[PDB]
Amino acid sequence: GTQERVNNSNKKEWNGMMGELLSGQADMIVAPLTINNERAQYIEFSKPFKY
Amino acid sequence: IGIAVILVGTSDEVAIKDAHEKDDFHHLSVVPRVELVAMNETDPKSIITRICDLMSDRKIQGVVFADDTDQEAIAQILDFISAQTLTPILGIHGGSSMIMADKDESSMFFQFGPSIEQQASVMLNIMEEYDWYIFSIVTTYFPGYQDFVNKIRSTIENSFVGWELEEVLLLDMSLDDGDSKIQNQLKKLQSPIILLYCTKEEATYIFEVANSVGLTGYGYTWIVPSLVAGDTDTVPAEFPTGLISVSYDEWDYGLPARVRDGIAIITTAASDMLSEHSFIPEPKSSCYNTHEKRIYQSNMLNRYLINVTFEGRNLSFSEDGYQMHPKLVIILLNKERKWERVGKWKDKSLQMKYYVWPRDDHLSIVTLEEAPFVIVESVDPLSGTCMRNTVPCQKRIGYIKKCCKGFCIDILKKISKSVKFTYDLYLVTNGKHGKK
Amino acid sequence: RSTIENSFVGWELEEVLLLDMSLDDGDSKIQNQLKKLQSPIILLYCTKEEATYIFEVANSVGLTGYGYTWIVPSLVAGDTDTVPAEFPTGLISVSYDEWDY
Amino acid sequence: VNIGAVLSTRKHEQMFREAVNQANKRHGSWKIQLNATSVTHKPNAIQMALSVCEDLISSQVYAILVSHPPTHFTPTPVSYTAGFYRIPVLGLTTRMSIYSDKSIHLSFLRTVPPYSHQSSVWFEMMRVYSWNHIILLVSDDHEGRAAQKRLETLLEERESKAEKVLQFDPGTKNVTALLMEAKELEARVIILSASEDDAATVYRAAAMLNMTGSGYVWLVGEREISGNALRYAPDGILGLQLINGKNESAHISDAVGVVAQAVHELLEKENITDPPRGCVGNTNIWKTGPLFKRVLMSSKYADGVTGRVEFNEDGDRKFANYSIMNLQNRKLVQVGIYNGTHVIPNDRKIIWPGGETEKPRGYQMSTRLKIVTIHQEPFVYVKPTLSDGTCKEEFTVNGDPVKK
Ligand SMILES: *[C@@H]1O[C@H](CO)[C@@H](O)[C@H](O)[C@H]1NC(C)=O
Ligand SMILES: [Mg+2]
Ligand SMILES: [Mg+2]
Ligand SMILES: [Mg+2]
Ligand SMILES: [Mg+2]
Ligand SMILES: [Mg+2]
Repeated sequence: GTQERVNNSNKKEWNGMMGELLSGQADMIVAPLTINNERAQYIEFSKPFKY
Repeated sequence: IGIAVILVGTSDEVAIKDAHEKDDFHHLSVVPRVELVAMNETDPKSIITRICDLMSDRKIQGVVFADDTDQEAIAQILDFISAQTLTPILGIHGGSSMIMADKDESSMFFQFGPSIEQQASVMLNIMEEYDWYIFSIVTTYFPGYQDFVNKIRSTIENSFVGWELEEVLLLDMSLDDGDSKIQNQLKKLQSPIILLYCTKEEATYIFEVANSVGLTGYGYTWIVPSLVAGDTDTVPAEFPTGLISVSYDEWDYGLPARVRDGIAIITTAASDMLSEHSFIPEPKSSCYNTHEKRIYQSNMLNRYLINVTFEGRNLSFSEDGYQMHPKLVIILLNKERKWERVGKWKDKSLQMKYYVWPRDDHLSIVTLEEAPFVIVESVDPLSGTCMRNTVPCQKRIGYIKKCCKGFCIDILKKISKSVKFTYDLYLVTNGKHGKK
Repeated sequence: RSTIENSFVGWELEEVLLLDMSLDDGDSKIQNQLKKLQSPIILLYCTKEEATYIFEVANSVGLTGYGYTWIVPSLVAGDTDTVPAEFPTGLISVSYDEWDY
Repeated sequence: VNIGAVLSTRKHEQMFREAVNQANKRHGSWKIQLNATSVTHKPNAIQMALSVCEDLISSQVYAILVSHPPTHFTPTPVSYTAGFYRIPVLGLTTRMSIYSDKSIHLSFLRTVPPYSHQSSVWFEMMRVYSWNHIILLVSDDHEGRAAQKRLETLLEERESKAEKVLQFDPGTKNVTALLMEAKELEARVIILSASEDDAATVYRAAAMLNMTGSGYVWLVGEREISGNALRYAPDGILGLQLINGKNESAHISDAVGVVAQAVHELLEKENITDPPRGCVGNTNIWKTGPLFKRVLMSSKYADGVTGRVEFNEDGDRKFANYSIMNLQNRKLVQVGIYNGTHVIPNDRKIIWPGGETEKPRGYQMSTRLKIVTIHQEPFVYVKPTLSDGTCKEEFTVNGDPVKK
């Protein structure tokens, strides 16, 4: 998942697991997803289970 | 098709009449029988009576209204009449041209003018043209402020460029003895751009308060919509010099031209109604027997009146009433206080006359591409603006703007930050370093 | 200035104003001069009436709200019993020991 | 001074004249006399505008009162005609919330709150019942948008917004699709705001989808429990009514009193100009509406026949009283009183749609979750399954049942 642009007008949109979670097709993400500032502004992360 | 052109006040009727019989309608089948009427009174009663009688004794489908006053009551009355009689009306000049939101349901009244969102977009484009990213918002308790703020927010976020939007104020101009709160909260502003939005009297009072506080100085810029500017001729003394505003085109768009391009819209729309559906009924009798007069649905012509690509860049009319492709201009207050034009905006295109925006602690600096001391090999990334560690550089001859970085650039940045002076960077044209 | 110069702690002495009140119709000049004030701490030296007039001129630029501190000598604050309404809350002053002496 | 009024019935004109006489007697100390001019509403908007221009403006009426009869009817022509000269207009039977716009309707005041203010009442019902999960079913008209905006602002003030604000196009009976979309929203409290026909169609769709059963809470305004809609209203609907919203005599008396009180204060100053009397060729502002509408808004009546009289910054009735009723056995019964700041229930028992006699939680948590995973070898091994419906069973080095 990352934030990218589109060939149409400049509209922010995610992709991958982040996009699926934001759209609503999924309720939770269970995978090796890193915690960073960019992704922390839209979704909520739990306490890390692996440093 | 009967079309009545009504003029109110003083206008050149001969010029309008001559221009009317100057359009080639061979490509279409309309037969635009145009009737020109001129008056001086603007009283609601006279307007309604004239509209009633003209429709009675004349098979006029569309109506074009012009005025020279500045009363929005005229526009409201025209909208109400159009809604009641189900007859299209087009306001071009004067008060009728003022844009009013939330039109009456099942109304066929359209006006020549932009909306608040378009003006906000123009302001954002102007700010991004000169690399103005730090700004604030100051809006009072007036209708439309919510839409203005929402449009500004929608844009700022949906962008790859970097904006700040330090804070947004409210400034309720109704509390007694509230001047203390207004002055206290106005002192917190620090962004060069304020983007005010209020009425004329409120704008004057706020400008006076800001001048007392300390704003409106050498390093502050104020941009306001067309509402604040109001009448260009009447410039209150409280307006700071160098105030930017976005207005409609009233100098290069004359009344003879404005009256034209509107009759063509009706003729096209009509044709489309007839051609598409093999017919275009126009059954209006005078003003009355709404059940008897307006019994059938006239919404068929609505879908055609909002799409006319004759000459005005598709001349798209929004369902609200405003046009989606207007011709706007930017006006700046000079030393003589005359509201001189600066640039033009059309189809999301900005054509400004100032490449540096001429306005103390400001000076010009000359550089030249060289070893890592100064590097100019950076034009523009996907965002379309300079990077984080680069600075604008106007390469004279053309004035294309590129990005500069390097040892000397970092030294200059640190020196400017420490000594607190502003600079504009441009490259040298003739010669490399210097020789006698 | 002498105390500031002969010290190893920085102060930067942001600004030093000199208001003139003898001339009439000078309110605009005082207001213009007071604009160029941004330090959170301001020291004042004048008489009680002059201090009241200056404070009245203040509260318009916005130098009396939260985030500003005013310290004045005993000259500005005379009879402690009589407190003019123009004096902002939180003002600090230095006085002689006259309650425990 | 001359006071003009547009009333549906002649008897209402008699009541208005009696109220004007009473105001004159109460304020007879001053040397200012108030005259009453009354006109009858007409089916044609153009005819009404012509009449108001002719027999009303020509009399130099300082203010004009309007009362729209239930059976054009809306005061828009009068407001538009008076706005040209900036003459204040006071409406009594008008709550469309369109007139609350300062830019559109200039110099307009109302003696009754608009429908939008109803949203505030709902907020109270969401504070004394622990309802933090709601869904809005407003229409696409101006009234629905205003109500939704007011509710959203109120919720934001509490730092807790709604979840779905799905709307529908007025005049489209089919709402089954939207109801089905909102069915799987893990929410039970439903707030509706639409016309009588829209309310009836929404009720039909909800009943056909079994959405009016136990565990569902429905909140409506005033127009959804009247007329044909009331005939189609499912049992267990919490409606709101205005204590004094249909008796126009009390409103007329209060408006006359307030205008009389304001006029005396208005004339106690200088630079006062009389309103236009010819309205034939003059096209200039009366120069009297300003400083007069503000005085009217700032004029707080001591005590009227329907309660304290106050106006907000937008010029609308303030601090109104509402009656909260519950539909049980096809009979509306009052269950609570909203005194303008709080809601007080009575001794009556509220009958919910399920007849539980207890307020449902109004929010259920789904126990089924959808998980999205990516293919990472150390953390996620993905392998093709067998031909029976499950992949081969495997054991670890210690012979444990590896779970897939
Ligand atoms: C309304 O009821 C509340 C409930 O206690 C009370 O505090 C208040 O005084 C009453 N009146 C008003 C105008 O709120
Ligand atoms: Mg709108
Ligand atoms: Mg944003
Ligand atoms: Mg002109
Ligand atoms: Mg709209
Ligand atoms: Mg002593």
